[PDB]
Amino acid sequence: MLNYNAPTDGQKSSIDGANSDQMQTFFWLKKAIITARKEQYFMPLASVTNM
Amino acid sequence: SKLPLLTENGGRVNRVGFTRIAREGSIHKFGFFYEFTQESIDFDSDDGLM
Repeated sequence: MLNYNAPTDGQKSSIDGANSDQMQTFFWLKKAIITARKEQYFMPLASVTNM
Repeated sequence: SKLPLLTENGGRVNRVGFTRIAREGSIHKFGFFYEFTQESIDFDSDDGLM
């Protein structure tokens, strides 16, 4: 039986030999996870005197 | 020494026979196969594998 097996775990598919592997073992979700800028509470409290 | 010489009186001389041969041949059965799962097709990188 030709089995997909589990290439990501080192279990090659039946179709792949010693010198072959799956070209695409995963799908890339191109939208990355990012964190927002930390809030500021004291900067708005500061008055400005020109130097 | 084996020519079919015939004398003036004929007779039972120079009789011959014939032969035939039979040839024959037969046929034979062949075949092979392979198996596969659905995952081996759907999750494989190459869509032209089959």
